[PDB]
Amino acid sequence: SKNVVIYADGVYDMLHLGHMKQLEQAKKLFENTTLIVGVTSDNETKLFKGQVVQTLEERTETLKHIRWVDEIISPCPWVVTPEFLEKYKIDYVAHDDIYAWLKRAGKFKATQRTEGVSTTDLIVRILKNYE
Amino acid sequence: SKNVVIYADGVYDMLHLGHMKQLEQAKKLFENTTLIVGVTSDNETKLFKGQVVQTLEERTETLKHIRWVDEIISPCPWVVTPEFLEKYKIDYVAHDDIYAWLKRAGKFKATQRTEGVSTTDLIVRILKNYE
Repeated sequence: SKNVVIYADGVYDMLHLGHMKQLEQAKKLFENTTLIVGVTSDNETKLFKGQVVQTLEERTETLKHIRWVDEIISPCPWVVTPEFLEKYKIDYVAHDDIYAWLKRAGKFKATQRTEGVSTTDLIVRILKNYE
Repeated sequence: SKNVVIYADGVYDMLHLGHMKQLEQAKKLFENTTLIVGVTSDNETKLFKGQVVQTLEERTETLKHIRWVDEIISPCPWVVTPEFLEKYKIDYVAHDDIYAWLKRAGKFKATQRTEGVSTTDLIVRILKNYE
């Protein structure tokens, strides 16, 4: 029906099939969507999450090539606020509590986390050929 | 103007920014294109190229998520033939000789190879934090 604005955020470090399937899921929550993807800054990722392998510019440039991604906010705020949802006219936030206010507003949509061949799975698979 | 059919083939093992930018380049050779991507079989890749880390199904499923990819032939033939170009109505083959017949026919379009953060670059970068 009318176009629905979906917001998903994350680090998207070392993007793999799992992230890709999660972005696809967010994109297909309704039949007509705009999927906005937020990419966290390097410093806030290091402060709150721990290490980050790829810079903001590399993580964002990679997400650009992904079919489901309609718009990117890079860097994105670390914490979603109601003012943020209003400013970008976001209808739903896709994630896989601190998010209780989103559920209270009907704006929380869960995606799944799926398995991908992560970078770690690739290395393990290559190395297993050597004991 | 009229829609132009572009064919690009490869292994697309451990897809990274470099492959992505090359697929983007192929897709944007003309203003209206259909980009067909051929994905080589596991056995022929092992025979002719050497090892392959990801299976055909994993390499193909990853390419599916890439914005520039309009169609995928998986597995694709290892050698492009004129009969293949006719059967799929391919106007141009994008690559980065054995391809002399393609240039003679005006069907050869070069893309670039660019740098991406390959899996090897990622590992090196992570490990450099330890001597």
